[PDB]
Amino acid sequence: TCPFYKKIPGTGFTVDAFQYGVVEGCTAYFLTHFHSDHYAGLSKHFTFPVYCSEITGNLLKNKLHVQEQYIHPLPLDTECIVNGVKVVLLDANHCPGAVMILFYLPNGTVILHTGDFRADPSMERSLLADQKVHMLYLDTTYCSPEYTFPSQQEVIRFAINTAFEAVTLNPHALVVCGTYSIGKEKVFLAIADVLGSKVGMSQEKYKTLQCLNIPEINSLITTDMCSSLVHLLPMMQINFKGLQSHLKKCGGKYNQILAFRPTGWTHSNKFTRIADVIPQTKGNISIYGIPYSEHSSYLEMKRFVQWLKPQKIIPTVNVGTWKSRSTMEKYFREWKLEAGY
Ligand code: NI
Repeated sequence: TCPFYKKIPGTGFTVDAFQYGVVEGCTAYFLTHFHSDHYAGLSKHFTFPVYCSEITGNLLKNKLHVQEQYIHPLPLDTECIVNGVKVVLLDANHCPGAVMILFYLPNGTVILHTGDFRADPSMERSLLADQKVHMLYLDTTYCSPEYTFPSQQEVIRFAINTAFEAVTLNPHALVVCGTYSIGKEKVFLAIADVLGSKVGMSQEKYKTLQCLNIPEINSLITTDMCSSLVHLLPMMQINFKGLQSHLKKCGGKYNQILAFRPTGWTHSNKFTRIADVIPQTKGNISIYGIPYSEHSSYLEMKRFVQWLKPQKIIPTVNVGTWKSRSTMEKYFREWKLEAGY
């Protein structure tokens, strides 16, 4: 059964609610983004209306085979009427195709559902500038002050410089990047661009990238691994055993691997600056863990919320323990007393 924080009161709508069978009263199922925890349940047998972005719609059709007749893509930044209710989709600064949803309820209440997001000051100049929000359904993944990490631009600077230095010292080094979902594509695209290479990958991953409306993509990626000196591998293979096994397959073309594992936050963030990051090394294999986040830091979250001044906040992450719920409620009250709303 569908939990309360996935229902939108006063509408026939749900958000990210496909794992509960037929939800009673639901006339339109919104999908914020193509990540498995959120789409859990969709398939070719789905026969209700799905509302989403263009990019999410391309993925539903090609990767999950949802039939065309049930996919409803909406443009961003545009007032749309759905089943008699005005809605707007906004860029969530999460993975490709990810949105926030603004719902203008028939009774005058305005609701913002963030989906998954990485808050940014640019959101203060979207269509959110114009008006009041009564309820915020918030991505609270990192709602505690210990969760710190650098900007995505600093992380990409570190990865480009690390890869360009290594391959210039040794033209016979291969670079490998881990992946397990959409998102974080800048890591492997920026590294391949500095090395003058296409990115090599499986047919399955190529198919997924072909759904993402990335400009000039045909110039950036390929399934011909032999032509490429940046390879993508499943995240599970990014370890000394998996990488040894991969280097054997490359026909003596390479004598060294440099690998990247994009993670979210890890506790080495509590001590080590991005500059000072060092790899794990065995022989001719080195592995860097880099903290490339597609969720708000504590500080980015707090800024957003203090600017928006919502009347009520409903967390959508970390909701399963009393201690997590209590901790998040305390910070919401500080933020409100500090800013005066
Ligand atoms: Ni996500």
